[PDB]
Amino acid sequence: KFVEGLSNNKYKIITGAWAASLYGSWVIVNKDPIMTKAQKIVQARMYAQFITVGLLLASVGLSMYENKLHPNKQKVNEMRRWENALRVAEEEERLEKEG
Amino acid sequence: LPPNALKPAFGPPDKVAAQKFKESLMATEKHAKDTSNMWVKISVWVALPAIALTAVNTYFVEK
Repeated sequence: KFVEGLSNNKYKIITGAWAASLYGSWVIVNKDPIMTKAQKIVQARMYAQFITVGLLLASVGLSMYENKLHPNKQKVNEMRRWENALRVAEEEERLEKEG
Repeated sequence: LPPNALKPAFGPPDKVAAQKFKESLMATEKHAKDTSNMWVKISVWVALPAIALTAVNTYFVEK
């Protein structure tokens, strides 16, 4: 139901989730200060991209959760585009024959 | 021979920002030991059970 509705927002949610994981892990790594700021940045970033690559293999898991919905896309709405581009040539051909 | 060459150039040595320098000098040691402990813990509990699962995935595709 919801699955493709935010699975074409797929690579726009995971970069936001990366930014969320780094800028959220930043306060948890910065609340206990004795390291210099660079070590806090590299450890928060080290956690955050483990999160984004785990979420990205969950991304391919969703990708084949989701297209047992309708098989063989990358063409079955080039079907859509070409089918109504076709008979929108039809809508012009008629009333230039009869207009 | 200048007259004023032998007077001290700094005056009083500060005693709390030397102690605070030395406690940070000896506290980043203890925190670095604990940080190294938990990071070898992470690097062997997570990183080698990652190469251990992807080498068996890539041997199949290298075949």
